[PDB]
Amino acid sequence: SERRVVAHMPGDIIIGALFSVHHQPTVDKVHERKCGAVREQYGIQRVEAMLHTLERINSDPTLLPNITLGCEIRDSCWHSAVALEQSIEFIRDSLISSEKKPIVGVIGPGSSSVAIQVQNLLQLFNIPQIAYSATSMDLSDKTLFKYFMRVVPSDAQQARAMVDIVKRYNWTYVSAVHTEGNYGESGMEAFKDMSAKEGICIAHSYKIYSNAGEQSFDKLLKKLTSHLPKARVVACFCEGMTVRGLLMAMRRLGLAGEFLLLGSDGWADRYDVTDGYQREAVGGITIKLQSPDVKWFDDYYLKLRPETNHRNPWFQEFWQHRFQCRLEGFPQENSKYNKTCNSSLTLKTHHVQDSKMGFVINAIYSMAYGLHNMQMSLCPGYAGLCDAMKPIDGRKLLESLMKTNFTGVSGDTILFDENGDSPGRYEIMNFKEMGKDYFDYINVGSWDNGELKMDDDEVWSKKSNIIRSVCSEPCEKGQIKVIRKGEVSCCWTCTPCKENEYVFDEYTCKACQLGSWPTDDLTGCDLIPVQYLRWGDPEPIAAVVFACLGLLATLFVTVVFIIYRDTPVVKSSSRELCYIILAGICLGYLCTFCLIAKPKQIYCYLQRIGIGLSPAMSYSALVTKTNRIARILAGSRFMSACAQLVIAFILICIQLGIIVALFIMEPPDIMHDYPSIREVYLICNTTNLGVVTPLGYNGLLILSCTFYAFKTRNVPANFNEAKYIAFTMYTTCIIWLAFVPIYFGSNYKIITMCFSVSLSATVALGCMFVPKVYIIL
Amino acid sequence: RRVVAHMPGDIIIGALFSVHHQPTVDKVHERKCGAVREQYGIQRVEAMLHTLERINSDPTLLPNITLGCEIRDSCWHSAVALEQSIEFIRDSLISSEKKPIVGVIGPGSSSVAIQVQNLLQLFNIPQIAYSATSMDLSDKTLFKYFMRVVPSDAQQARAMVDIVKRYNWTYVSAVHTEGNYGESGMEAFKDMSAKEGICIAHSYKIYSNAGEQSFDKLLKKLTSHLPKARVVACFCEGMTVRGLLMAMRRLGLAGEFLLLGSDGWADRYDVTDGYQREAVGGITIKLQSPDVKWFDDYYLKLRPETNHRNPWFQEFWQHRFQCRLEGFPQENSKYNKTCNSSLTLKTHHVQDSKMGFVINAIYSMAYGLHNMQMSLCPGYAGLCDAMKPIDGRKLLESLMKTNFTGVSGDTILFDENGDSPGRYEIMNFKEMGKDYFDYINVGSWDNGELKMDDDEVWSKKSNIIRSVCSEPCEKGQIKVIRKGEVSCCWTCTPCKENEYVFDEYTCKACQLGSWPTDDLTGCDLIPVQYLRWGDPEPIAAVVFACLGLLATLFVTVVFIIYRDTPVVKSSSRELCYIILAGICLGYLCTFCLIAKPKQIYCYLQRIGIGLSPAMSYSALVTKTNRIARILFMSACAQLVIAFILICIQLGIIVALFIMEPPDIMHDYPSIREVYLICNTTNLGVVTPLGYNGLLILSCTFYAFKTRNVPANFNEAKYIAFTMYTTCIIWLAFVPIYFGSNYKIITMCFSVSLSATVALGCMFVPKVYIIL
Amino acid sequence: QVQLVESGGGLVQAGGSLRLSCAASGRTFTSYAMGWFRQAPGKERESVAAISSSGGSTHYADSVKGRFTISRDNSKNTVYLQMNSLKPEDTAVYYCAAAMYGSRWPDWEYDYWGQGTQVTVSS
Amino acid sequence: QVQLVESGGGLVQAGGSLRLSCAASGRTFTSYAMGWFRQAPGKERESVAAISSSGGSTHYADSVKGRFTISRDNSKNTVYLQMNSLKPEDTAVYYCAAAMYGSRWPDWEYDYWGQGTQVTVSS
Ligand SMILES: N#Cc1cccc(C(=O)Nc2cc(-c3ccccc3)nn2-c2ccccc2)c1
Ligand SMILES: N[C@@H](Cn1oc(=O)[nH]c1=O)C(=O)O
Ligand SMILES: N[C@@H](Cn1oc(=O)[nH]c1=O)C(=O)O
Repeated sequence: SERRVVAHMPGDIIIGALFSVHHQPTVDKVHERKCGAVREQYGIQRVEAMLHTLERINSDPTLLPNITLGCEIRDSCWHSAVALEQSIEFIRDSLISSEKKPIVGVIGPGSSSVAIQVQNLLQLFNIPQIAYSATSMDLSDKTLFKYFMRVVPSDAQQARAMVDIVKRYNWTYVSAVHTEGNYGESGMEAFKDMSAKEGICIAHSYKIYSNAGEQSFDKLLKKLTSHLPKARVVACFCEGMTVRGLLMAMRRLGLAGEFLLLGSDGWADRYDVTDGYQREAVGGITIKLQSPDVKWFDDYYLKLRPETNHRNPWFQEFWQHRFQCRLEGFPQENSKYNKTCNSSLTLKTHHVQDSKMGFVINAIYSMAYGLHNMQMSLCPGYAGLCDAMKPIDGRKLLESLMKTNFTGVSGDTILFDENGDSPGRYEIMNFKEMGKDYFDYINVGSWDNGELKMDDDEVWSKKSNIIRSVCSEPCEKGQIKVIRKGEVSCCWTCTPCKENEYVFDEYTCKACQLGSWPTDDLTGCDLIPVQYLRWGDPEPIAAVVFACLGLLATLFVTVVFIIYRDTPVVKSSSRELCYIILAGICLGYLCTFCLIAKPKQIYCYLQRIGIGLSPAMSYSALVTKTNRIARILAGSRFMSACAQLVIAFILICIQLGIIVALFIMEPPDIMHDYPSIREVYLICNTTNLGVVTPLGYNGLLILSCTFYAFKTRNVPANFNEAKYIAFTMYTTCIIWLAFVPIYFGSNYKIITMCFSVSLSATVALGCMFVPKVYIIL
Repeated sequence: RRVVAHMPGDIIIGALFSVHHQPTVDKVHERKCGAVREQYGIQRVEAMLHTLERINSDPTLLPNITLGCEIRDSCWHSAVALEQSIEFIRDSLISSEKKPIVGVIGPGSSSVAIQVQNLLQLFNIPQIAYSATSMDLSDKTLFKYFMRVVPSDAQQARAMVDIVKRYNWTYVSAVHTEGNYGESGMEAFKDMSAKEGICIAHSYKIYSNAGEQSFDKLLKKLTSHLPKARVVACFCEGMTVRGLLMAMRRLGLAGEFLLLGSDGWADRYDVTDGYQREAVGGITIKLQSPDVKWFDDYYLKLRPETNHRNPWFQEFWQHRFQCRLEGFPQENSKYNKTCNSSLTLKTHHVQDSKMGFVINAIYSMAYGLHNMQMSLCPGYAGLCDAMKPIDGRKLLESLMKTNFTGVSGDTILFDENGDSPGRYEIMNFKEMGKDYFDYINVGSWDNGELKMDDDEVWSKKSNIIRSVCSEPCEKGQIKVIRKGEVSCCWTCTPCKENEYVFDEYTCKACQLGSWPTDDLTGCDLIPVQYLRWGDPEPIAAVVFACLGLLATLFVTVVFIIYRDTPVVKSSSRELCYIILAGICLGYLCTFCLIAKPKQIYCYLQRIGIGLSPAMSYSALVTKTNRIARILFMSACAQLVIAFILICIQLGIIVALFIMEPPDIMHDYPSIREVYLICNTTNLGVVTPLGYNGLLILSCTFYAFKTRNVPANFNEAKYIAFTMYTTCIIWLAFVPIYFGSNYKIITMCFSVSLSATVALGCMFVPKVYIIL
Repeated sequence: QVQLVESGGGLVQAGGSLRLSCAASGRTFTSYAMGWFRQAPGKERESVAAISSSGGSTHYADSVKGRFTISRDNSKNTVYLQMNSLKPEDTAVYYCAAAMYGSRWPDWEYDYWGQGTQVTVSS
Repeated sequence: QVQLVESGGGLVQAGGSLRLSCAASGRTFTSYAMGWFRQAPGKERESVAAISSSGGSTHYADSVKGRFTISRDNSKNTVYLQMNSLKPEDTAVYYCAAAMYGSRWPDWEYDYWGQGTQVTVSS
């Protein structure tokens, strides 16, 4: 029912402006639209800045000559309804004229949602609008918001910078919070998308109004602390008032140091949010736009006095609120305060300038040049307003503004892109304690065009960084797999795999094939070396020495028997059988020596033949001698003495043919086998049935030999030598019958073979040659 | 300057209706609308006019007061509706420096109603909506002057979640239209769905103004998500579903996947018109409201030449009948085939499925005005001075307390948030015959209770395949792992035979001595085995001992009976009896060992194997030494010497037994099986056997001397033969015993053979001499 | 409300030509069909010509068919009547009217009327 | 912009009491301090009393101290002046002025002025 106050300045062209002079209405007061208290930087410096900027423009003959600029500043109160009311007041002149002077353009407001609300109304009347701090990502769609321009970039770059910051310090389990509205929602969406792409897990997401009460902030803080101590970092893409409410809640709950909140341009370097709550915000990292101070604004501003300022309707209330005084006789006196107001009070003390101030000034020049450019095209030679540009067209002004390009207050260049945005860069600020009860914001980094550079010795002042926000500790030691419960990728539990399994993938282990073992770091199953060499092994080599002794037993006996042909004992029996048995014993000893060798193909070529040929040939002499002894009348048609030799030759030929057939039935080759996972051995292939068959023939021959010896035992002949031989045959049969079953169950096949063959050869040789040797000696 | 449909009276009520289609891309900056609409555009206007006439003809409701109207066009677009709202408020705006509007009915979309509500609440004008059902419009802190006669979208989300739960579609896709109607509904749907194990493959969004190219990429992505996710939840308007159907016809994907819709596509025949084949089988939910009958009678008698309240009607006649009127002021000569005089509006007539809500909103406003008039000035019949002008706040307070009966006979009343209760219906677009498709009522959702008729959907149990990322593999041993995309998507692998299942996400190995059961839940089995009497191989060995024992009896039979033999008389009978008893004990040793080697039996078994061989061999050494010494002498001395010799063996056995107590032990050779063996140390058997080595060597040493002088017949070389056979048996037993796992049958066979050869070799000459 | 003003009248000899203009205020000109009327002293008023709300189709009375033409212009919100081959019986006052809710011509239910313009033909 | 109107003046006897009302038409009344002026023949216009924008701060001249009273009513946008125990020397014309952007009283910049009313005293 009562109109608000407006700050107006006369001129030929009138430009509107919406500034947040007062705080927004609190809950239980939004319906009446009752604003709060005045503001220092956001409300009262910007009004004076616009007034002085227009005054300076009016004194510039090069820019818009012979034209005067007026203005109307109104209060938006950081609220959508109040700003909508003021915009309706702006457009009421044109609305009535359709059925004072019209507004050609509007500067502001400063928040994204309020800017959208104002733009929706403004675009129907063709009024270009330029913002200076509304950096929402969805305001760049010219299909919906056509008459909107801004001298600042969108918040997509802010989201990218925040993602880079969290990536650099290895934050992987970070909580998130934003504020109601276009700005917070869009920025949090972008941050969530980029974090998901880069592999960062968010514990939970929360939203809250900056107008909420204490209970809401207390509940929010309790929810945030429910995730402690895992999520030690909170990404707060919210406004300054939300951060201040969080700090007040933290003080009320007695929490300090438990969180590291990372903010955005809403809380950039403002001392408003950390006044009286510095201890709750130490160590917080924030990001701000890059904008240096303006000096002539300070020169003009620091000399203003309440009794001589007749342009600002909100200045006496400002003076009283800031200095906590009351002006004695002034018209706008507030009697709430006391102690009156001194005449030596000055505005220089405790002065801090708005951090976006230059941006605002740019938003006032960007419009002006636009008009200038328009005046250079509609009326080329004329100076001043003309009939060709009366009234100013909204579409022509918009198309002239979209083409503008000039130099800013900081020396940079201002020019809009296809979406009506302007480039910019960012600074990374750190809030910390410098002295004793002294806190300040310290510039620690920069971000520009995708490049981030920060100094890490200024943050934390050491290399002991705050414990990184991780849901699970990295426990992959090269033998341990991580597994997921399906809730969050950053949360996992790690368990070992099998000892023979090597870690092929970071999520699973793979087992090696037979004959291969995992390496030191469980990456690569190289082939296990095969151990086959046994020449230097103690057990076989010593046996060879025994065989070597047997070699001497072959050499001495043969030499003595050869040179003793004249002896009747040697001439008593045929020398052919003795030579045959000596050759058989020698070949058996040679096979025993050759058994211990590398499993080459040539070695296994004769190993199968030698194992069976020597016992068969050597014991053929025994059966030949028994047949010759039985051929006599006492032993008993086959009276031929030489028939013994041909029978032995036939037997040897039959044995050789059987051996050759067995060899042809299966060719031998080196075969590698793996009896155990850690045991691999290389031996030439030899089937058990292949070995058994020659043994059966020799056993049958020995059994036939024993029958002949038993019948001939009683017959005395050649110094009772017929009583002998039988003992050797019995011992040979006993040792063979003992060897047959132990061979299958033995774990050292070749060792048992060589020992058995050597023992049989030695026993036969000795037990059959000792009596003749003694007789010769 | 757009046209307006106005009706005079004492009180004027505004209205926003979507007579024309919204502006397309490249025509949105000029705010140039499309073609006329019938159900959403014109039936609404006619119904509001007739409802106002009916109210003005009713003496009970608002007597002596007439009601006017001012109907404008919102075009389903936000900017046009904002312009028309400015047209409403221009009167108050210029009066602050034509009768004012006291209230507004509409619009029908949430994203437009919000801006209309903001501008209207700036001027204290109550607003009642009939089709805006977004959840965020029920916040009276922000939207104070907003009321609606329909429920919110939370119940729609709950119904959709109930349906997808019932049909077990645990892996779906999602799509919604831009604006707070799609966004709020989709976010509520996913928030509810995340708590019942329902996973979303992907979520998309699109404008209703999007072109053909923009609608093709959406279908391409949806196809890329095939064949797993073939159910698509849609919080979309009618135009979005129409664009989806057109896109899938363009790319030829008819019938590839089912789609589930909301009240945006409820029963409207223009959503599936010329594209019925692409939309068969779809399931939609709609608000429950019966058809109003008295509206049809008024509507179906309207003709273009006698209707002087609707210009859009004269455009609509030509648009609908595809003809041009002869000489009317709105001829629109674009068409040919001039309109006939027999064209009725009752052919192919289908009524708007939201007419009762509009009528109820109008009646709610009228009843609120009536109550306000009654309260301010009771005794007057007319516009009293106490209500001149009309206060917006008083009217808003009166409207919140209004309850009455609607056209359907139910009761309409607002809650604390200005909403009104309601229920839902489940439809199913299907094919009834040949080239004939229709929506069929299937089920219902009401106050959390969903009852649906599944016999007329899919007509059988062979319904659509459940849209599932991964098929279940609960085989009892198969273990599941999640790669990291979505918990619904998983892959599973078999476990090891030794391992037993702990849960779905873990696999654990059993401890030693047990094997997993059939269900793999636990592992306690593989009991021990003995096979003392059930093994054929040892049994035969017992026979080898058995008859052998009988043979020993024969050796006792002749020797005890016969003593007249000089060879027997010269030899000591005590030594022969001792060695025979030792042989019998050796034979009985294997019989003791084979059967159940328990703790007590093993103690005797360990002593026995080292007792019988020791004493029998010791006696032989003494006998041979005495003969060699001859070539003291009393037989009593020999017995004492033998007893002293065996006492050493007994002492060694006792000392060994004390060091290692005998007890039952469990042996685990491999994982396959577990056996039981006695606690027999390697040294515990090495030491006693090595004692006989010196004893055996003594006989060999004494044998050489005794061979020189043979007396009393006897056997000289037989002792050497026995020693050689024993040595051969021992040498054969040494490697197999340390290599073979059993080491029992080998020992039994070796000891039986040793006893047999010892008895046979040195006794058969005496038997032959006796015989 | 829409206000109609017609002009262009005068004295024209027989066999000459003339052009009458009718201009309407407001911003809803394109939604109204227009018509011309002729009224002579001692008689009644008769319709002469009419045009639909968006041009396209024009209707003429049988008395003056072939001589008169009617045209619209929505850009500048005015209608024109070009009348040639003047006849001595055409001396009368001309009116310009608008209609929105009519039937087949000449039943149009007009709602706005102009002041009138005298046209006299000299023999 | 506001328009100020005066009422309550006239002719009174000595020792009487009077109430003068100054009414402002137009909103934004609560953001304007108010003051009263008087002018008599042979002298110059001199201020007598003033009140701040929100009330609660009143200033009076030394001549009329203890007799005059200035008060506001922002609900009806009216400022009242009460004179008690009037003297014959107060016969003058009285004006009501609205001030903003001022200094310590009486150094105010009065944007708007009233019509004024005559007050006469008879002994
Ligand atoms: N030279 C020599 C030499 C070297 C080491 C050990 C033995 C030895 O004691 N043999 C033996 C003799 C008897 C035996 C049985 C009954 C009656 C008489 C004797 N049984 N055994 C036997 C030994 C090991 C496993 C199984 C059985 C002899
Ligand atoms: N970029 C912010 C602007 N802003 O928000 C604050 O809280 N301070 C401030 O400057 C927005 O888009 O609204
Ligand atoms: N509840 C919908 C209303 N609606 O949307 C359509 O497409 N048809 C229809 O009735 C909304 O709030 O927008």
